[PDB]
Amino acid sequence: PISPIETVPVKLKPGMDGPKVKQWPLTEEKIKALVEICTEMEKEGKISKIGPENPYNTPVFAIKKKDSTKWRKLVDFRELNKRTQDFWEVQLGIPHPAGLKKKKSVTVLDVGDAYFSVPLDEDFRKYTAFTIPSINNETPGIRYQYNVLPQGWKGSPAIFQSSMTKILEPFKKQNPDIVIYQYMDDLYVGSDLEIGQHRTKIEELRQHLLRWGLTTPDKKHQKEPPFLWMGYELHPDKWTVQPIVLPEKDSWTVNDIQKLVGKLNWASQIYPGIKVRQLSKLLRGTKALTEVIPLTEEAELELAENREILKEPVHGVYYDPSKDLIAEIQKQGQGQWTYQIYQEPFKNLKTGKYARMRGAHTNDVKQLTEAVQKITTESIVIWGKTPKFKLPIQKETWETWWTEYWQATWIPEWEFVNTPPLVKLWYQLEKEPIVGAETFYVDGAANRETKLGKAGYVTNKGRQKVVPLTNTTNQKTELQAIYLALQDSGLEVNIVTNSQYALGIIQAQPDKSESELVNQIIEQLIKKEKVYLAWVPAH
Amino acid sequence: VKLKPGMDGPKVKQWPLTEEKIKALVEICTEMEKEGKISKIGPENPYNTPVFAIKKKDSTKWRKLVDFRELNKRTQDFWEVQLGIPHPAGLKKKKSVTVLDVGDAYFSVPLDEDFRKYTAFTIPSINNETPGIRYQYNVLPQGWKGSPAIFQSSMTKILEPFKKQNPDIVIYQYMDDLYVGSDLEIGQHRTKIEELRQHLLRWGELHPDKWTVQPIVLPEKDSWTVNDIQKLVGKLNWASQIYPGIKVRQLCKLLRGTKALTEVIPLTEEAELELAENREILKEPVHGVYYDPSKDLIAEIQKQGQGQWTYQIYQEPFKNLKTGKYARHTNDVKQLTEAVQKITTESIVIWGKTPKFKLPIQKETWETWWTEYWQATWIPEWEFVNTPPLVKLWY
DNA sequence: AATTCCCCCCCTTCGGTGCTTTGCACCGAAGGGGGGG
Ligand SMILES: Nc1ncnc2c1ncn2[C@H]1C[C@H](O)[C@@H](COP(=O)(O)OP(=O)(O)OP(=O)(O)O)O1
Ligand SMILES: [Mg+2]
Ligand SMILES: [Mg+2]
Repeated sequence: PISPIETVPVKLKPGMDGPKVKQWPLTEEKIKALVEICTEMEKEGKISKIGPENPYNTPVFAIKKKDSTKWRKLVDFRELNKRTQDFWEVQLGIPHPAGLKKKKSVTVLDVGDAYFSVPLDEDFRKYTAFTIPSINNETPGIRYQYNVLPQGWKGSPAIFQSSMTKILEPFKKQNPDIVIYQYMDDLYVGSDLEIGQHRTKIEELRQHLLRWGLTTPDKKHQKEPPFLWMGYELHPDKWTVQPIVLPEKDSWTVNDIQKLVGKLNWASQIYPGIKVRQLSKLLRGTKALTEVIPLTEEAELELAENREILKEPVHGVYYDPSKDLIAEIQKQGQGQWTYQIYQEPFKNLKTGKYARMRGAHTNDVKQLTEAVQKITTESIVIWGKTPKFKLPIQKETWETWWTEYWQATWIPEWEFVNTPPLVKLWYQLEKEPIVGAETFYVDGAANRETKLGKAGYVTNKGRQKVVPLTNTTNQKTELQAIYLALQDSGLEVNIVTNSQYALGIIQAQPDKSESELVNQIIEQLIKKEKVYLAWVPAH
Repeated sequence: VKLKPGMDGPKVKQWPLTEEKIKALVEICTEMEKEGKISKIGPENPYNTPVFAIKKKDSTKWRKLVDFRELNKRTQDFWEVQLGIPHPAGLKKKKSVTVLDVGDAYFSVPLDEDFRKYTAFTIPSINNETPGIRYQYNVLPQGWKGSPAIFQSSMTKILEPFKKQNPDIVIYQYMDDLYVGSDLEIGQHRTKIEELRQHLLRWGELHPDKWTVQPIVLPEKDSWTVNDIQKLVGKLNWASQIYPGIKVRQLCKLLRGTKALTEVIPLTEEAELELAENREILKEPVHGVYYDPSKDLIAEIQKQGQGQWTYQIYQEPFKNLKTGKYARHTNDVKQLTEAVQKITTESIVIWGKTPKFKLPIQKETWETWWTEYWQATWIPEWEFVNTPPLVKLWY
């Protein structure tokens, strides 16, 4: 039935009227389904007939629920959404099974007809008017309006979530020994008090919900493991995701690659070692969503490794508050990192990957710090405590970087682990000039109006070299000058330049770059054993 | 109370919180709702501000802090009786400006009914088990810039009962903290203030004399290399912007030869004269560094290593109002967080308004940890700089 | 043809911002996808 919970007052944006959109021509089977739904909806008081006193309208349509044979009635409240008052959403995230503690008895419940059990504000009911089209196509049409929360309205999800919390508040307050996870109308209930006493406490919850309008049918109420909860497969001692199936097609389109990347990102949370870097770059120039895209034999390689990983069955474990959170990080190359959070060895609470590339110039140490930051904030959400890290970087390497970087960087309590792919700074700029080596006074400048310039060095020994070049800016000329100096040098070299754009790039100690010109400079700065860079005003 | 003309309310999201912070924050709000200071609201209120627990040093208890920075900027200029009644000269001078907590005074005056919507905040949940619990303030909140001004009539009336029997002491109020300075010994300055706390029970230490620094003295050397002279002209061309008139003409004409960086080149008479004279120009601050209240303060921070920092408070580029250094080597965000707090306290005592920080840190690193080592009550408005500075021009 | 709504995530793209050496680096919002209800 309809719950007696007080309705949430809602307003329209100032100076805005209700929508007047027209109904689309629906097909036969959707019209018949809509008339059936609207007839029983009207009998229970969820919708009310209207007439010529209401000038508003909005198209309606239906889709099919996961469990088919049942239709979900939706309203395209797109014009009303632009005029409705703004809301503040209270759902701040998604619960994770890795954050679940071990409970002896567990029960999962689903509220039937969630939205249609919460009343809608009486002053707002006029704007929700719609019109089920003529059965077939000849009669005038029956106009209704919503007395409950409509499906498709921007305010419905926030109103229901607040209403459900108020309904559950009396029960949780008087039963503080029972954990209740609520996501919309999904209810996960688990505790001690073995199944004999657990079911008795569950019937008290269902009776409490029924008194407050909401009904939980026995078809959606699970009593024995495994429990299908929020896409997972909770077991008494472990949890796994619900099965993930990847397409096996041979002609891949842009949309198909996008679908595959999304599923692998979803699967890369309990399955370790998933990489999507080579698959993702296939979308870096595409325009249409239905063009066939070939696989570059590197995306084929990644899709073969990912398919092998997903073939074996993996599972997670439950959080133990009386133990320590440990997170290991591994470098996968090409700016890819993986991590696993565990409390006992070889028993993962959670897994994941980090592959974002921030900035046009970066190195391994900067990326590893970014990976640690992402894990730290993710761990705070799920467990409320930061984990102990096991980074593949030596303490000396980290100590040298953070005492010389111009920014402030920190990593929480961590321990070095000797996983072969170690993180290391590749070169190091000296702090004083080299005695016994040549000095290069190298810089060139281009023109702002013709787009060409020159770049070369002058040495203290008298040698020099110049090369004109076009289609390059003033900044690009300077980088080509420094690169050129490292070219025509020995093993020890002192470089003096008259602009700071190249200095900021080079002192940052990158090992990879999104610009080609910086990349060979890195290949040159690694060969030399001692390099010193000095800046001088342009005079 | 009213909002700034043609504006709206805060709409900032709430960042995740530690379990200990969440557990303490919920308990604080549970005991706060029983008193009427906050009340539960729904999602129909479109405004929100962040919140976190800020347990202070030598307190062993948690304190609720609400980020009201965005609300303060959109709130119509709120007058103490005209703006802020004290502009204390002698607070920046005396000996011992003590900072004490007002804290619970605001939780007596209810807030205007129509303005209560803007002071909305959400308490998160661990592993998102329940939707966030929303609250709004009924009493004056802590952190709002208009909150001290409403209590001013109830604040300026508890000064005379003490400030009239202790005249020369200048008491300054900024947000929920009271600054009071006395040129008394630690034995006296502590006893009298102790009664001030007792005079503020039923009636419901910074030293601004070591503040000056501002040095740019050049290094002294007998054997000068071409690289060293290169490091001087570069340092004395930027310095020609801070101090107009710095003369290096003949300190560069000896750099016209393209020899090595390790050559020991002697200085001519003109170069020695110019180098010696330019020290004198560096002994006097730039003439005409005016402070006008209609502009905003900007405070850069630079990292110098070994736990040493440096800052410059200025309203106009290359017109510095106060340049200083901060000293101590295992936590970097902890040091930077403490440096920000000291700079803000200094700016309040001198000019009365918090500056705009340009933090030398990656953006994402800041929120993850700044709430951990923070111990103040106000929050300065800050922005981040993604650019490596020049060689050490302040070290 | 599709036509809906809120939340989290990832990946790519484009316009605004700041310093400017008027190009180049950062960043946030909007498109696609995954998952949940
Ligand atoms: N596609 C959707 N569009 C809009 N709202 C939706 C959609 N899917 C789910 N919701 C919202 C409205 C539902 O009332 C609420 C709960 O989801 P769900 O249980 O699937 O629906 P329901 O409770 O109406 O059906 P049932 O009676 O079968 O449980 O989530
Ligand atoms: Mg369901
Ligand atoms: Mg349901």
